Formats: sequence, structure tokens, C-alpha cells
Amino acid sequence: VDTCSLASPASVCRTKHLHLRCSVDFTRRTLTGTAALTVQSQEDNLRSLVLDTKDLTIEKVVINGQEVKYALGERQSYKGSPMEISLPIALSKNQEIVIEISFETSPKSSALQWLTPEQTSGKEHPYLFSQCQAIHCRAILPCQDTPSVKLTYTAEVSVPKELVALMSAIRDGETPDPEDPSRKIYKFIQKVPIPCYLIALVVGALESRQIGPRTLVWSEKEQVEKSAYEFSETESMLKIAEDLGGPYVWGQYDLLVLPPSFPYGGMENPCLTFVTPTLLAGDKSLSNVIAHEISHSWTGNLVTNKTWDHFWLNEGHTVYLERHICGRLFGEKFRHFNALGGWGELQNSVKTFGETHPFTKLVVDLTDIDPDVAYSSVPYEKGFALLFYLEQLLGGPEIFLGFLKAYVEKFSYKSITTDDWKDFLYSYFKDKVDVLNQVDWNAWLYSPGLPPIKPNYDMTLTNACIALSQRWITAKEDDLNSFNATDLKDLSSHQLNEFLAQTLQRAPLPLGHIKRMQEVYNFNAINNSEIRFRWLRLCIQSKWEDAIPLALKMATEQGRMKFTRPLFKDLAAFDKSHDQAVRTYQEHKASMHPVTAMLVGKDLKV
Ligand SMILES: Oc1ccc(CCc2cc(O)cc(O)c2)cc1
Ligand SMILES: [Yb+3]
Ligand SMILES: [Zn+2]
Repeated sequence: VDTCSLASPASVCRTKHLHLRCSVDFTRRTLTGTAALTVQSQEDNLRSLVLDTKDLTIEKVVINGQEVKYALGERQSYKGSPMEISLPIALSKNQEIVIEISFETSPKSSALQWLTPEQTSGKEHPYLFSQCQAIHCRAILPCQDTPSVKLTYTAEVSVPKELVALMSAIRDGETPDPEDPSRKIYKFIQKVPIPCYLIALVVGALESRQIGPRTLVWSEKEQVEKSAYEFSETESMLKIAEDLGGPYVWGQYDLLVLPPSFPYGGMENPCLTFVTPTLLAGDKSLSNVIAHEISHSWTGNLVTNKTWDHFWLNEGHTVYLERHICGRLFGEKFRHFNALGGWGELQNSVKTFGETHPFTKLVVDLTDIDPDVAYSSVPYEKGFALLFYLEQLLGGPEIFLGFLKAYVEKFSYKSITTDDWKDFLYSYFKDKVDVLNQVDWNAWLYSPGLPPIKPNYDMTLTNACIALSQRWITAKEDDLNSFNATDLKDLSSHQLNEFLAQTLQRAPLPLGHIKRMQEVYNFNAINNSEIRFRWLRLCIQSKWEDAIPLALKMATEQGRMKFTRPLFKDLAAFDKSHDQAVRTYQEHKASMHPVTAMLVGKDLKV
């Protein structure tokens, strides 16, 4: 059972296909149209079924050409309202019907952000994007809003003719709208069955440039050139991923670079990954996010978590593949550097949440918990740490990647739980079950806090970062003159980042040390978003008033939650910036992404 969904479960009926016909009304901030669901009964004598909805207006529900009865239940908070449809004829097992629902979204759909022309790059046209994961697809269309059900889809989307629509699907043509010549209809086909959280739409003034044999980058005209360069490693990463995971089955791998309020680093929408413009460092140094989204084309999109309790299956295996792609590209010592940095992020989250916090468990029971509130690094890094531990336990990366390939093969086009994964792990490693029974499964999967065993990490690339951090932490005032720009000479952008991560773990430092660091290193000049983030956090936690406007500027000029949330939190904790932080949120909140708005409000207690 999926406790985040109000709809009939997969054991009762299963959506096979969605045909979406809709129109994007920028004037009203609504999507309007029909969702035609092809539904297969899994039961004898099926006479009704229930769908997920959230802030939808239902006009009518048509089956076999006639309107039928339906009822909306009472809102159940972040789950929305259940929609019961009365079937006109009882269905036998495996019988299929088509239910055509006429609906309209609310301007406040938590799935959607509607941007004014002023919030875009070109300043002449508005822009819309969706973010359905985890349980926001129900806020666009009525559906069984659970990743335990996979469907194919087709769509026809009418938008102002000067704008472009794209979806998580193969582009299937465009024509004028016959109902309104000021409009264009874009068509789409997704032939591969997908969980509904992978349904995605963008409408905006979009241009494209080809960057590989199966990849266009899409953005507003002013970002295209920069994006083409930033993401030029994409085809080489796809090739490596195919080697590790098996055939890429989705046809195209395009990239869409969103406006700066996009709430995450990436979203693995099939055929069209969405990314944050904060990846545009100018030097490709944040391309691990592309490797991560590419990896989801196997782990997440082919093998999918059956409910959001097992989200770690999606993320852990993805981070595991991600770090492999980057290890292939840049060396095994780099894979270990990233893995070790990941362990540090995990310490930070466990430290932040508390070592007994429920959200520090690998598997989390999400009944009554809004998944957006639970979301953190834990599933990523505690999941990664388990697989890395297991890799070492069972014989190394070549051996463990054999298992990853077999696991993707085995569960392609299915939705699985943690027990399903573990079962296959024991089946694949039947000759090593003595070694598998050494792992403390209950601790790793179900206990809060740091994992019971820390893997082994090569420290080669890390040592210089630790060394410099320690010099600063142990320095007294009479040592500050010894620091010099030449300190950073042999450090990559990745190492400069890790240096700051290490130092930030011991924050606050004395204000004079921070002032000296800006004097000698000019971190204020760095536009790499990861580096700038940690630097400004270090400044604010170390009580440097000068950094206040910089931190406020970063927190609001982009909306990647990774950055925006902890910046606002830090600025709220610093008495000098507290009032401004709260006032700034209040002023920007209406024009924020709905989920980000909600979470920053909670963080600030406003
Ligand atoms: O956009 C998204 C995507 C996934 C989630 C699910 C978040 C989550 C966190 C966690 O610590 C354990 C889980 O089992 C699930 C929430 C929001
Ligand atoms: Yb001294
Ligand atoms: Zn992911």
C-alpha cells in the first residue's frame, strides 16, 4: 500500500496510459483540458475507483460517451482530495476502459511555478514549469499518484504561438491550434511506461542547440551558449552510463536549463532532464549533477521505488552510478574523494537532524509525513554509503557493478521495495551469503544516525583540503600573515570546495580569520555556486556583517533549495540579519516556487 496516495491501489486497478489534451492559460495561470486514463481492472466486479487530486476543478467525467457520477472527498492536507468515480458497468479482471476527465488546475498548484516576463531572462514572455516529484502530479491532473503504477502517455498542449512546449517524452509534431490561431499545439509521446511523477511540462520562450548525437540543450536564448559548453561532457557520460547500466532505452537525452527558481539541482524527467542554472560555473566543474541525472535513466526511471518510503533505492543507486561515471572520467582517486565528501554531508545531516531523528533512517515511514518535509541528503548519502560498504565487502567495484547491471535488468519497468532489492542482492551473491550476513541490516536500513560501519576511503585528494582547513582552524592572529594566495595554487575547484566544507564543519571561526581569508583568497570573486554557498555560510555563521547582503542576494536571486534554505536559516540565526531575512522572505514569498516558499516559511518559523 502507498500511504502517500488516496487513490485505488495497483491491486485494484492500474492505469496503463494517459492521453492528455490541455491548454496553458497564462492569463489565468491555469491548465485546462482532458485527462483520458486507460485503466485496467485487477479485480472482479469492479464498480468504482478512486483517484488522487489536489486543488483541481473537475467539470465532468465521461465514459463510453456518457457523463458518470463522481465525488470529491474532504481535503486531507498535502495529500489533496480523493476522487471517487462510479463506473457505468462493472468490470471483470483485466478489462480495460477509458475515463475522460475534464479538469482545470488552480493558479496555486504545488506542481507548478508560473513566472511573469520580469522573472525570466528575455523579459518579454512568461514561463511555466512543473515539478511533480514526489506527489504533485495530482496537482496537475487526476491520477493514481503513486510510483507503484507505470503508464505510457501521449499529450497535445496548446500554448501561445510565440512560446514553446516541451515534456518528458519524444517530440511528436507541432501545428496551429484550430480552435485559436493565436496558439500552437505541441504533441508528445512517451512509449516507455513511467511512474506519474516523471510527467513534466515546460512552456516558455525556448531555443535549442545540439551538443551530442542524441542531445539538445534547451533554455532561454541568453543561456544557450553558456549551457552548451557547460554540459558538453553529456554524450561521453551517456556512453559510460550505458556501459554500466545497459542500453539507454529512452531515445533522446535532452537537457533543459530552467530559470533560477528551479527548486532542485536536477530532475530526471525522461527524454528531457531539468537542471538548475546554478550549474553554469563556466568550467564544467558541477557536471556530476549531469551524471546523476543521466544515471536515473536506469536507477529511478527503469527500476523505480514502489513507494516513497523506499526513495533511497532511487537515490542511493543513482549516486553510486554517478560517482562511477565521474571516476571513469577523472580517476578512481576522484571517485573516492567524492564518496568521502558524501560521507561528510551525511555527518552534517545527522548532526543537523539529531542522531535519533526518524528522518535519519534509510527507510522512512511516510504515512502522515509530507515527503517534501522529509526530503534531505540522507537517502542519497546513507544509501550511497551502504552500496559503497557492500562494494568493498563483496569484492570491489567491478564485481559490484556486475550486480548493478543485473539488478537494472531484473527490475526494468517495475516498482520495487527495499525487500525486493535485498532479495535480489542475496540471489546474485548466492555464493557470498556468509559475507552478506555480516552486514547489520537492521541498523543500515531501519536505524537513525550515522551508519554502523564507515567504508574505506582513499584520502589522496582530500589530504590537502584537510591540511589547509586545519592551518586556518588552529591559526592565531600572529599566524594570519602567513596565509597567501599561493595556498590555493595546487587545489582544483573541487578541492577548494572541500576545503570550505571542512572549515564550515568547525564554524564559527574568529571574524579576523574570515576577513583575512577574503583578503588573501578573494572568495567573494568566485561565482561557482557550490563554493560561493559554503563561503557565504562560513561568513554568516562567523558573524561577518559585510557578507549579509551577499548571502541575501544569493538566497533570493536563485531558488535551488540546497542553497536557498540553509542561507535563509543562517541569516535568521545571525541576530544582525534576522529581521532582514524574515522581511526578505515575506516580500519574495508570493513570487517563490510554491514548495520552496512553504519550506523556507517553516525553516524561519514564519
Ligand atoms: O521531490 C521529492 C522527491 C522525493 C521525496 C521523498 C523524500 C524522502 C526522504 C527520506 O529521508 C526518506 C524517504 O523514504 C523519502 C520527497 C520530495
Ligand atoms: Yb603564535
Ligand atoms: Zn536523484
